[PDB]
Amino acid sequence: TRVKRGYIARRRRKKIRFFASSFRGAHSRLTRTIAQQKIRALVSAHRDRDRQKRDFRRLWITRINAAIRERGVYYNYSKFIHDLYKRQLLLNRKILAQIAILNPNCIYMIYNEIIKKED
Amino acid sequence: PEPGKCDEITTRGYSISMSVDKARRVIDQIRGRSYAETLMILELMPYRACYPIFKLIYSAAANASHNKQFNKANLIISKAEVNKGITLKKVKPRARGRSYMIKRPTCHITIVLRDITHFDSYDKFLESLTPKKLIALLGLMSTGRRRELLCGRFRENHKIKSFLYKIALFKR
Amino acid sequence: RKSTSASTKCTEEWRQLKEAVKKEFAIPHVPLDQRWMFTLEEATGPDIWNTTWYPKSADHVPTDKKWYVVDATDLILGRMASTIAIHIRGKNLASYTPSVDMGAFVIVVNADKVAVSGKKRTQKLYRRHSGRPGGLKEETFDQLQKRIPERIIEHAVRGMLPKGRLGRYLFNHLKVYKGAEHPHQAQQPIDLPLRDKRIRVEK
Amino acid sequence: AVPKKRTSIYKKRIRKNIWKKKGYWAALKAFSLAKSLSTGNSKSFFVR
Amino acid sequence: LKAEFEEFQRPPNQKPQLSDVLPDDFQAPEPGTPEYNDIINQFLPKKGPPPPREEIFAVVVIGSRQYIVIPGRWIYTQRLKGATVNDKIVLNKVLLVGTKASTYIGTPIVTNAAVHAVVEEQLLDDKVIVFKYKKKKNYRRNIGHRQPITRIKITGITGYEDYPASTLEA
Amino acid sequence: SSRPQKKGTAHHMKTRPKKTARWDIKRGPAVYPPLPPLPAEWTIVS
Amino acid sequence: MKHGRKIHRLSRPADQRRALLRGLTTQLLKHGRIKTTRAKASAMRKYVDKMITLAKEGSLHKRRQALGFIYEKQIVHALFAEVPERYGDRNGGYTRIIRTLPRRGDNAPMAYIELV
RNA sequence: CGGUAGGGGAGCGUUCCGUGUUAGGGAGAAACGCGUGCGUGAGCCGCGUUGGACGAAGCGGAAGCGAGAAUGUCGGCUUG
RNA sequence: AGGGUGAAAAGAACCCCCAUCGGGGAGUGAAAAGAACAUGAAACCGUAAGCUCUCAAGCAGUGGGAGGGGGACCAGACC
Ligand SMILES: [Mg+2]
Ligand SMILES: [Mg+2]
Ligand SMILES: [Mg+2]
Ligand SMILES: [Mg+2]
Ligand SMILES: [Mg+2]
Ligand SMILES: [Mg+2]
Ligand SMILES: [Mg+2]
Ligand SMILES: [Mg+2]
Ligand SMILES: [Mg+2]
Ligand SMILES: [Mg+2]
Ligand SMILES: [Mg+2]
Ligand SMILES: [Mg+2]
Ligand SMILES: [Mg+2]
Ligand SMILES: [Mg+2]
Ligand SMILES: [Mg+2]
Ligand SMILES: [Mg+2]
Ligand SMILES: [Mg+2]
Ligand SMILES: [Mg+2]
Ligand SMILES: [Mg+2]
Ligand SMILES: [Mg+2]
Ligand SMILES: [Mg+2]
Ligand SMILES: [Mg+2]
Ligand SMILES: [Mg+2]
Ligand SMILES: [Mg+2]
Ligand SMILES: [Mg+2]
Ligand SMILES: [Mg+2]
Ligand SMILES: [Mg+2]
Ligand SMILES: [Mg+2]
Ligand SMILES: [Mg+2]
Ligand SMILES: [Mg+2]
Ligand SMILES: [Mg+2]
Ligand SMILES: [Mg+2]
Ligand SMILES: [Mg+2]
Ligand SMILES: [Mg+2]
Ligand SMILES: [Mg+2]
Ligand SMILES: [Mg+2]
Ligand SMILES: [Mg+2]
Ligand SMILES: [Mg+2]
Repeated sequence: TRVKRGYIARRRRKKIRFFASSFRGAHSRLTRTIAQQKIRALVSAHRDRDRQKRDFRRLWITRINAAIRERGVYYNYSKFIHDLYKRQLLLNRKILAQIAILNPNCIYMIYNEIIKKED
Repeated sequence: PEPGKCDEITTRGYSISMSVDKARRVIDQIRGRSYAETLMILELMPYRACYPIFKLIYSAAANASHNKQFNKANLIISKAEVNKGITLKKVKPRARGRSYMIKRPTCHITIVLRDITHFDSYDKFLESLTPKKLIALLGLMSTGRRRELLCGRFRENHKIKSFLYKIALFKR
Repeated sequence: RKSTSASTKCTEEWRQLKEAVKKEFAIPHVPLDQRWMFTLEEATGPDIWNTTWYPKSADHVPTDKKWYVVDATDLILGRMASTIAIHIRGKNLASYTPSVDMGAFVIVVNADKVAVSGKKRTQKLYRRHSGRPGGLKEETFDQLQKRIPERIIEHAVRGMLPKGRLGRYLFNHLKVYKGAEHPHQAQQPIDLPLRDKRIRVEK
Repeated sequence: AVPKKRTSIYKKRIRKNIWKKKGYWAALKAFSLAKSLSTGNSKSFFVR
Repeated sequence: LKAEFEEFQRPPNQKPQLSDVLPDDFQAPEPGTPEYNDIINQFLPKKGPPPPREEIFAVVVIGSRQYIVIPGRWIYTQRLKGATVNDKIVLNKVLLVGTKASTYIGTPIVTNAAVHAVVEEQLLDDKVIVFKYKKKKNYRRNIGHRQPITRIKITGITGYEDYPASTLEA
Repeated sequence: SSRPQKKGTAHHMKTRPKKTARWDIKRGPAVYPPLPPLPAEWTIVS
Repeated sequence: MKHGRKIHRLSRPADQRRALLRGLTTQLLKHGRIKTTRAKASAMRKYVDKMITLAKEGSLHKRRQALGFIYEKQIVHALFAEVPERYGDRNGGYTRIIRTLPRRGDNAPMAYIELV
């Protein structure tokens, strides 16, 4: 019983092509290229869902550093954090960075608590 | 319904013996031009393509006169395009037993002539109104007359389309 | 020629209508100065508390930014250039973002009095290369400082700025003058904070 | 010498547009010429 | 009927006139009149005033992440096991309670503080494609992952008052 | 010249970074006092 | 290069270009007006004027010089009759050049050179 | 609970046959185009201002049964 | 190597552009399906509308997303 491959090919291809919408040039046209390009896309995506978690911590830490350095001449990220811990506070770095931008007075308060107790 | 029904005459030449690139070179110049200017230009152009394109445009103007009743003075060439036709291949011998392929390209040309004056009533009247005045004026008439007024080229030329669907001035 | 025909009139009017309605329903901008956690309006908006804050267009606008002046006399080249780089970049603001310019402008004055340790005055070597072979050129720091002394500090700060689009666009924010006078008095420059100990040399 | 690669779509469209721009200057000459023969005052020119 | 009339008139008579669709009956309402302002209010509404909420926010720990919660708003979290739609939960890990008159800072937790929330939904997240790939080793594996998620609504932040506040008091 | 160079992994062995100083080796994570027992994450109120 | 080389080449070698010009001027003198390419016209001016200026003097010497340029005798004699009549007062400049629509076959710029 | 050579387990789909001259279908089938739908994936389910007469699901059977590589191969169309 | 207009040639009278071909109307037809005629994918060639590129270095994607636009009903979302 002869079986033409029929549409089973072009469905697969078409469903791949849908992925590759908005790729510049021949990455949006030729199927053969599009294939590869799809894989690489999915791949980088997976990679950077992991990079992401590293990167925002990067960021947050940086912002915190800047936000504190304003107060004392000698004060750091490091010093701060150490004090947050020997004072038993749980606030993580996302929260201190967001409170740094969005409620700066708050972070000043926190610092004043940490100092008072370290005094 | 649509502006395309009111303003437009479409004319297709089929299988003109110009190759699409050559012919495109001429068609790019006449896009958007008054039918008058386009006439005289196409009479004096150096290119070969200009002659068939000319016969074509003259024809389409005649069609807008005798069929749909338009004034020739007010015709512009609104949309013009060239698409590839049926390619005839021939084989010729080269040096040392090699051959080569000659293609004798044809094309289809489509000229769409568009009256300017048609709609001018609604056109200039709606220009006459400030943006608030118009929305106050459209507060009376039923869905029917709203659709009948605003069904000119107006909404496109001033780029209101998605704004008026947001003002709840319409149904789709 | 600006056509005052009813057509262009109409279009401009309409566009200010679109802009009006888009402005009314949009969430207001609240600048960051004693900006409390939320306004009753943002509260209806997207979630800006549980995502990382990224700056919007109203923030970084060039006209706002601080200006600073560095008197470079008896400063040490590198140590000062690091400070300068920090401020130009924006790394000292809580609002810092790598992808945006949050930084300041910095004005360096007295760029011929900048000081350098040890034998560098005669040793340090500024090279630049034509792009032809044999096309290498070299100056000692001192030849340079007598000829066009601004280039020394520009060349030391540009090293510490990011490279690439944002880098260059940043580099335009560094304004350097050889005399003790700058024609920026209108911008009201603040003085630059220097927290380094070793940055000030004494003879 | 041959073409190590195949020319990309967009670059080719730019080169051919350049070749199409000569049509623009030709259309200008043609227009000016038409407006000159359209007054019947030119003694340097002749048409039949 | 004015649609059928103006369309049969733009059908039969080609080149439509303004006098036929808009008759000379309608002058439009004067730009300063109440009958003008009802329409211009209908079609171009003024922005309504914002709904009232309490001025307060908390920082609460859920599924070992910390969220900033303001009351009246819904957030996404990890699935909470054994939570049903329309459930009133209370979040007891509360690190920080801000007010624009006060801020309470726990050591670690604000004692007696409670965040009352209601679980409005149980979802599955936007499907993430996990994709394992090694070049030339002829190995690729395509695997989707949908995380279960709980969507909850904060109602109120309560029982802080007794705890010691600090302030920036200049 | 009678001496060779360091190619590939050799070179890596030579050049990789190391803390030699006895004091930096023997360092370690800070010892923080334990936390008081924390409440229940989320409770169901009926 | 050419600096100051003033001659019209007409894209023919010397021999042919000479013969061409002889031909074209016998045509011009025979018919009084003709249609050619702008280049051929501009080139042909000089030799037209040579013949006219030649026939203004009329000597057996001059006439022999014209006979040895133009191809057909009859035209030469006609010249040495007509010219003292028609051109007597005109000091130089005996040709008009009125340019036209370009040729269809090659788009070669055309022109009408008239005996004025 | 990394994985090549490689071995084992569990599946999806294509055309055809049984049920079956089935359910359904000019009140629009196949196909074609779309999806804020559901799957670990192969895919499924839903939708159509296309299309114009066929043909599912279930429970089973059979193969000319799945392609991106063969300086494969045949047509079509580019580049230069 | 070159198959499939329609049930039926009813294969398009007449007018217009018009040297023919080719076309636009009218008329035939359930549909124009209009003779290079049935479904009509891809490459490839364009046309229009939305955003956007002329200090820029790059297997062209991806995580972050400034500014701008679009169709919504869970308007905090999607494109
Ligand atoms: Mg079969
Ligand atoms: Mg097969
Ligand atoms: Mg994208
Ligand atoms: Mg031979
Ligand atoms: Mg050959
Ligand atoms: Mg292998
Ligand atoms: Mg050696
Ligand atoms: Mg190394
Ligand atoms: Mg260590
Ligand atoms: Mg030649
Ligand atoms: Mg010879
Ligand atoms: Mg010879
Ligand atoms: Mg002379
Ligand atoms: Mg395994
Ligand atoms: Mg294996
Ligand atoms: Mg199936
Ligand atoms: Mg099937
Ligand atoms: Mg089947
Ligand atoms: Mg049946
Ligand atoms: Mg269907
Ligand atoms: Mg079938
Ligand atoms: Mg299916
Ligand atoms: Mg199935
Ligand atoms: Mg049928
Ligand atoms: Mg079955
Ligand atoms: Mg087989
Ligand atoms: Mg193939
Ligand atoms: Mg081939
Ligand atoms: Mg080509
Ligand atoms: Mg006909
Ligand atoms: Mg004839
Ligand atoms: Mg005919
Ligand atoms: Mg008809
Ligand atoms: Mg009928
Ligand atoms: Mg077909
Ligand atoms: Mg530059
Ligand atoms: Mg630029
Ligand atoms: Mg670039």
